Amino acid sequence: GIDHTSKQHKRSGHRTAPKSDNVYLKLLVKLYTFLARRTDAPFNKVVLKALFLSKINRPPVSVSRIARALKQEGAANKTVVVVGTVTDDARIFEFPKTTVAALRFTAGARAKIVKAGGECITLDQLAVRAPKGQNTLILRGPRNSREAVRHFGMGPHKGKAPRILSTGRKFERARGRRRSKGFKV
Amino acid sequence: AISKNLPILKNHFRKHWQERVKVHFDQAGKKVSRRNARATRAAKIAPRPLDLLRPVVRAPTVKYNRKVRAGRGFTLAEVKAAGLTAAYARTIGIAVDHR
Amino acid sequence: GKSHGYRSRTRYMFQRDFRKHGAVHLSTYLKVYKVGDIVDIKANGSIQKGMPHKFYQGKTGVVYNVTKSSVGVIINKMVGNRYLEKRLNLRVEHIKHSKCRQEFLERVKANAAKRAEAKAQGVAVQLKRQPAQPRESRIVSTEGNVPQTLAPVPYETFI
Amino acid sequence: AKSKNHTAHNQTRKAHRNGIKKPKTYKYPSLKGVDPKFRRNHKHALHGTAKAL
Amino acid sequence: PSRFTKTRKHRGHVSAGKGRIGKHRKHPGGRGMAGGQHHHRINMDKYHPGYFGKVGMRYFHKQQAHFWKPVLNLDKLWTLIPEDKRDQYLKSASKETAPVIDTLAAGYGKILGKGRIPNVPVIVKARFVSKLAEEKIRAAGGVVELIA
RNA sequence: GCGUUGGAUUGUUCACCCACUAAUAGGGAACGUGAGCUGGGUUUAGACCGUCGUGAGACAGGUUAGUUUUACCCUACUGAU
RNA sequence: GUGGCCUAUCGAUCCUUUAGUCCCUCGGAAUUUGAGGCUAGAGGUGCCAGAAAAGUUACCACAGGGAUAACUGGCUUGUG
RNA sequence: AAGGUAGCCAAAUGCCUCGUCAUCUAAUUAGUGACGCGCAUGAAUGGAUUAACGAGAUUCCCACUGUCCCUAUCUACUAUCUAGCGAAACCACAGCCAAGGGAACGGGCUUGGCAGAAUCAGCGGGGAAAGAAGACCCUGUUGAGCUUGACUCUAGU
RNA sequence: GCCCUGAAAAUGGAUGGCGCUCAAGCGUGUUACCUAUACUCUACCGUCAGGGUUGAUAUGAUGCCCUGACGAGUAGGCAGGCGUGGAGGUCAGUGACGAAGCCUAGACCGUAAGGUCGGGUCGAACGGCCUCUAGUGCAGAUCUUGGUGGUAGUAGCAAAUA
RNA sequence: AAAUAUGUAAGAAGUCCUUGUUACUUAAUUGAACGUGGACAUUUGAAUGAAGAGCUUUUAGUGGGCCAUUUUUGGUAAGCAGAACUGGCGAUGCGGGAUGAACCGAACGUAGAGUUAAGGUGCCGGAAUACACGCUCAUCAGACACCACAAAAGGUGUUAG
RNA sequence: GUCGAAUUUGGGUAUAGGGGCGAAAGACUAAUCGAACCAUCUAGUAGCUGGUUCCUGCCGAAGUUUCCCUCAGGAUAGCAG
RNA sequence: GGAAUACUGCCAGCUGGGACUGAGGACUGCGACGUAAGUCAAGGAUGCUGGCAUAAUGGUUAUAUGCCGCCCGUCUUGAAACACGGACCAAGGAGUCUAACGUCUAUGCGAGUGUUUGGGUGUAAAACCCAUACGCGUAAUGAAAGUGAACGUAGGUUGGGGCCUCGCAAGAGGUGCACAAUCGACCGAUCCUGAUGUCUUCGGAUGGAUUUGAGUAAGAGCAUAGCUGUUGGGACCCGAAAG
RNA sequence: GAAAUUGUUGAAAGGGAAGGGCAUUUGAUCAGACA
Ligand SMILES: [Cl-]
Ligand SMILES: [Cl-]
Ligand SMILES: [Cl-]
Ligand SMILES: [Cl-]
Ligand SMILES: [Cl-]
Ligand SMILES: [Cl-]
Ligand SMILES: [Cl-]
Ligand SMILES: [Cl-]
Ligand SMILES: [Mg+2]
Ligand SMILES: [Mg+2]
Ligand SMILES: [Mg+2]
Ligand SMILES: [Mg+2]
Ligand SMILES: [Mg+2]
Ligand SMILES: [Mg+2]
Ligand SMILES: [Mg+2]
Ligand SMILES: [Mg+2]
Ligand SMILES: [Mg+2]
Ligand SMILES: [Mg+2]
Ligand SMILES: [Mg+2]
Ligand SMILES: [Mg+2]
Ligand SMILES: [Mg+2]
Ligand SMILES: [Mg+2]
Ligand SMILES: [Mg+2]
Ligand SMILES: [Mg+2]
Ligand SMILES: [Mg+2]
Ligand SMILES: [Mg+2]
Ligand SMILES: [Mg+2]
Ligand SMILES: [Mg+2]
Ligand SMILES: [Mg+2]
Ligand SMILES: [Mg+2]
Ligand SMILES: [Mg+2]
Ligand SMILES: [Mg+2]
Ligand SMILES: [Mg+2]
Ligand SMILES: [Mg+2]
Ligand SMILES: [Mg+2]
Ligand SMILES: [Mg+2]
Ligand SMILES: [Mg+2]
Ligand SMILES: [Mg+2]
Ligand SMILES: [Mg+2]
Ligand SMILES: [Mg+2]
Ligand SMILES: [Mg+2]
Ligand SMILES: [Mg+2]
Ligand SMILES: [Mg+2]
Ligand SMILES: [Mg+2]
Ligand SMILES: [Mg+2]
Ligand SMILES: [Mg+2]
Ligand SMILES: [Mg+2]
Ligand SMILES: [Mg+2]
Ligand SMILES: [Mg+2]
Ligand SMILES: [Mg+2]
Ligand SMILES: [Mg+2]
Ligand SMILES: [Mg+2]
Ligand SMILES: [Mg+2]
Ligand SMILES: [Mg+2]
Ligand SMILES: [Mg+2]
Ligand SMILES: [Mg+2]
Ligand SMILES: [Mg+2]
Ligand SMILES: [Mg+2]
Ligand SMILES: [Mg+2]
Ligand SMILES: [Mg+2]
Ligand SMILES: [Mg+2]
Ligand SMILES: [Mg+2]
Ligand SMILES: [Mg+2]
Ligand SMILES: [Mg+2]
Ligand SMILES: [Mg+2]
Repeated sequence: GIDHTSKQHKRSGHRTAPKSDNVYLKLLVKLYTFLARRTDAPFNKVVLKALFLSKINRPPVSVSRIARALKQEGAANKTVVVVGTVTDDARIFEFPKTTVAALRFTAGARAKIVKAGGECITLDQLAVRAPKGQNTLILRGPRNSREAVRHFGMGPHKGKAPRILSTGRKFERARGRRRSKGFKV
Repeated sequence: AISKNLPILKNHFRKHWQERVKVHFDQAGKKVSRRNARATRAAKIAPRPLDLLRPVVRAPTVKYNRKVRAGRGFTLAEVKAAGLTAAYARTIGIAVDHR
Repeated sequence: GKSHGYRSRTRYMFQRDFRKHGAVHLSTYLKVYKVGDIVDIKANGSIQKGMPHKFYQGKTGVVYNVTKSSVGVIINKMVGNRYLEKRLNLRVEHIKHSKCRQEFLERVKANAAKRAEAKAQGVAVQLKRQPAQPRESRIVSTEGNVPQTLAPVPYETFI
Repeated sequence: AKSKNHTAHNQTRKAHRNGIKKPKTYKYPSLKGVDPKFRRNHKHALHGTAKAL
Repeated sequence: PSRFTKTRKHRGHVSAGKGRIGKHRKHPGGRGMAGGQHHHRINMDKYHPGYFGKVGMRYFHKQQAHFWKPVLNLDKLWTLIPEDKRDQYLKSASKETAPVIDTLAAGYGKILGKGRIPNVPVIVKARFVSKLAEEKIRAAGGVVELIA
């Protein structure tokens, strides 16, 4: 007998492979598995793990977010790397001439980058140009702006959004939400 | 029957709803019969265009008043200004609305 | 039925000490408390205002707010399987400065002095405390201290 | 029929499965409950030093 | 599909996952929203504050078409111009050649000012406008025309 | 080891008397023993009285009338091949 | 000094009513009554997190319970 | 409001109670006749008394008798055996005991006693035998019959 | 201290039984010896964790390989698999020279759900693999319908004169 | 006025020096709070350990318990009723206590070898009818924790004091 | 027990389910009566009893808190995946 | 006065007998012995020999012997129970479908998204093509009339993966997305302050407040599918006394 | 033309049930390699 201080036969809890069956996505995983093993470059390990993420863990990154990151000191000529989808943003009226590597580009995003003089490349093209992630900049989208997050942690004095179907005067604004009706939260 | 953090539901199924369930299995069948009806009507009616001429009217309400659509029929004054009578217009393929 | 009032079971906890009743000495009101000070809670039974609940008797916390005659103390309370932070508004008569860390500041000052004096001369400053160590070898002399033999005593009543 | 009234048996063992966790400490703690007059002036002190820097 | 459900896994396990003690009975606790104030109060006071009671004043025969007024922000104002013409107007910022934008024709009621527009004169026609939205349009050299 | 009874009254266990007798000792065995009996009592439905209750009805109060089923199986036992 | 030296002395939704703001609505357009909203109290639930509620069954019924009484048996032996 | 009159009684109505006295017997918690501060008798919610009648409820006497002392014998039909005919209840597996422990009373478990094919007629100790999802009791936010200035109504008037 | 008196219950009876008296009893001390799914070492299975390896010309990078640790389980959760009716694709699959079914203390594979083969009986259809779909797996519910036992050649087949 | 339990502290979010902001505060640039700039590295502030730490969503079953040592209330007492801490049974086999849900030992993939635990070694029954010093003779001896019982009071039985 | 009558009885006929009929027992109304039988509403509801169908692998509980006409049930927090 | 021996301990001292095991499969390592070549017990067994080649070993099955083994299912703190169902066998026999939803995952497109109400077309309930609307999302907040989201590199501070500069390295410096804590700014509500001007009661500029919101602050959603969970439905299957 | 259940024939065991687990004896029966 052994006095165990922790649970036995416990899985790591991290994804070691993508859950999807996309054949082309598996090829990229195979490419960066080889690179992460034989380069000791921190960039390759980050990209490989990002390929395993689910859809909600890879929020879209707009071109306006890309332009803002290029305005950082000394980042004007760096290659923007997004493991996910790059979307278009019409709220911005000026775009730089950078190089962007991403899994997917929307029609508007690709046209806007090319019209400004830049180029859109895939992740395998990035590996040929920068096998060790030279002069790269990794951008991630916002996870907590998702609609589902605002309902998490509901309770008294928490200031979270209730799970409701119809919003209006007669829908959960009575007793429990104002002092004139019993009490307020 | 209230548990966990879930939205309040309002499903109205406390009557004999299973006695009044209508599944549109014949959606494809009715489309064929409608096309057959239009084909038979056109061959039978006349070489006329199978539908009457409609006017252009302003949609009511502040939400839709920015668009024009097809109305019921031409007014008596509109028909008179075109140079023909309402009785003759109805027999020539022009919809006439008197109200 | 059961009784669970605010000051229940505090018959002896809130009593004054023996021959220590009456007014509070003025040094209690002259001490200065600032945000970040570590204080301990001990309710005074003669001051009914700003009195802590019996749970916080003997607890130690950190001051976060200073008011006219009171201070605000942060207390971590174990509720269920977690700790929750509690904020108390207590008058100065019920608190005092904690000596659990005033001595620690002295060691901090002493470490710097020994660190600086060794900075120019000796390596391995050795500014870490150690627990009690086993005794070293020694020689015991019998000069004027010849051992005296002892034996167990017989049983007696002497009642 | 009667039944048991109260017991704390097995409760500590349940609490030690995942619990007995010290609170996480943050610098810049919440200013809730601090004197409003102090906060009113502390706001103006921060505004002035931001302009200087 | 039925072949991937846990019912197929529960075959041969007596209770089918419902437990031996509690069992799977018909309606323990009532049906629907029963007991919302007596034995389901805790689950209603949390997760659903404000459920019980009435607040406002009634409105007999409400027509939602009276309140139709979609909002448009200034940061989205230039999207109403077709893309093939945006470039020429942006680079030809001048008077006497200001593009005209009919916001009502695009299905919006009121103009709100949130973002920043280019410093280009634009003629904006709308039914309603906020005070801030008009100021930013005039600051760029444009004008606001009220329509109905 | 060997015996420890016959009766009057009571459904009674209990109790109390009469009489004989060497003696009329106390108890257990699912408060032994109902497919062994009996059914007087208690404890279904009918009915009467007293007290109680506005009433329907109540009463460890009294009174009267009220279906006691099956062994051919196994074992045990008694006899028999 | 924001009631009683401290530790008890008390009450939701709906409805009614009062005070305040004299503000918002009655949706074809107005004025005046009336009604409806906004903020703060009172009228009470003592089974006190708050259904509006008399008996009887020896004519009885159903779902159950050895989670629970009327026999043995077991633990105990005050009492005998 | 009036305080039980005439009568009657340990009565089918008296708790205490096997009340007290007398009678009946060798012996009587029974019966009868008396007595009455009657727990809680009583006058058409009828009181008291009554000849005749009663498959009504009780006590005693005579006759009579196997009710009993105390059992014995006889007849018919069964049971029994054979030919023919031929079911049912019930059945987890089954069927020898003593003690132990055990859900506090074992056919099985533990330790001992023991233990020899196949069987027939009897027998009622056991199989906590069979016959019915206890009619008693309690529980359920399950009923029904009946009653009442319970709550809410209603035909009629 | 040991022993004895004090010390009476019901079927026959239990230091577990036999039996044991300088014990095979009681108190105490010293060694040898017996044996658990526990401990130590080794093999094998699985699980988890940390790693190696894409180079063409030989097949699985969900592949192959190296290292270490671990393994009880009701209610319950999750994962990988087995089997059945029907459907799309494929094996130009099997078959009157015998398909399916059934019987078989005959053989083989898998930890198992199961799969495969031989022999007998039989007579017209049926299977492997990749996917789709469900009225898809029984020992019980005083379960439903149908069939069949022990009881058992047993109870019994004796009113109404023959 | 203990013992056992119990709060806090043992550094980089730290210490030291100089001086910037404010409508707060002071008779007063006095103080308070937050900062700019400079110095001090991991024997950087006790011990041991650390199958890595932190964090989030969602849902199952359960919401009749019971037993043992110690503390403890009611009751004559109970295999009775009710609490406290911990360990157990329930959910758990295996060796031992003849037998037993809870006691003792020890927790479990399939095998081989070795050594042990608690308990035992006359026979049933694997293992010394081993060794050593004493005690005991019962006409109802005695024989191993939980545990399946015995007391007050007595004996010129025998032993030691 | 009764046996010349308040007698026994055939046939015809009348009364139908909250109704009938009753020299009155809650009796009888087709083996059914303290509210008949038949079909439908109806697969009526049940916090209560019973049952709930293949294998292996890994992890692994709770009978406790607060509220409830809550005490054989739920909500809630905890424990678990 | 001089030894021996007992007891306890140490040896990188030597040596005999017995049992169980042989995992791996070119080489690579660390050592030992030798001047050297090489050898070796050094990162897991080889060498030599005999009998038999078939029921001999072994498998299966029946039986015997030693030890062990109580009847399953169920409710329960506790079942072999003197607790309940089960005489036997075959076939049938119980978490399903639907409307609306939560979390998670896969897919398409993305500030958008949804062809299938309908129309066109057809090898005809299939496949293919399509206009206008509509739904949800892109703005919130008030009971309402209403109003409506940049002082600033879309703010400051602290911690941050990755990248950049230097360095052999360690480190130092720069930039720092996501995310966590905190201080501000912006929009609506509430309570105040009430400018220039006036249908003299209208208008609400400016500046605040231990107040309040399911907000803003370089968008993330829409559609389809799947497991699990929720509610209404006969609702996992069978069962009342009643009305 | 399955099972419950039954007849005949053959084999085997049986002192108050039968059935089961680990191991081997005995009887019966059977596959694999002869490189
Ligand atoms: Cl407990
Ligand atoms: Cl599963
Ligand atoms: Cl009454
Ligand atoms: Cl005989
Ligand atoms: Cl298999
Ligand atoms: Cl009728
Ligand atoms: Cl044997
Ligand atoms: Cl408003
Ligand atoms: Mg299970
Ligand atoms: Mg069940
Ligand atoms: Mg339940
Ligand atoms: Mg008896
Ligand atoms: Mg009888
Ligand atoms: Mg009997
Ligand atoms: Mg009788
Ligand atoms: Mg009676
Ligand atoms: Mg006073
Ligand atoms: Mg006071
Ligand atoms: Mg109107
Ligand atoms: Mg209450
Ligand atoms: Mg009981
Ligand atoms: Mg006594
Ligand atoms: Mg008399
Ligand atoms: Mg009298
Ligand atoms: Mg009178
Ligand atoms: Mg016996
Ligand atoms: Mg039995
Ligand atoms: Mg035996
Ligand atoms: Mg019953
Ligand atoms: Mg019944
Ligand atoms: Mg209840
Ligand atoms: Mg009723
Ligand atoms: Mg001894
Ligand atoms: Mg396991
Ligand atoms: Mg064939
Ligand atoms: Mg066979
Ligand atoms: Mg044929
Ligand atoms: Mg089925
Ligand atoms: Mg079956
Ligand atoms: Mg079953
Ligand atoms: Mg049956
Ligand atoms: Mg016969
Ligand atoms: Mg007969
Ligand atoms: Mg005859
Ligand atoms: Mg329960
Ligand atoms: Mg249980
Ligand atoms: Mg014992
Ligand atoms: Mg031996
Ligand atoms: Mg007659
Ligand atoms: Mg009656
Ligand atoms: Mg059903
Ligand atoms: Mg485990
Ligand atoms: Mg209530
Ligand atoms: Mg139950
Ligand atoms: Mg052999
Ligand atoms: Mg045995
Ligand atoms: Mg019980
Ligand atoms: Mg059982
Ligand atoms: Mg039952
Ligand atoms: Mg039965
Ligand atoms: Mg079947
Ligand atoms: Mg039914
Ligand atoms: Mg009703
Ligand atoms: Mg045939
Ligand atoms: Mg057969």
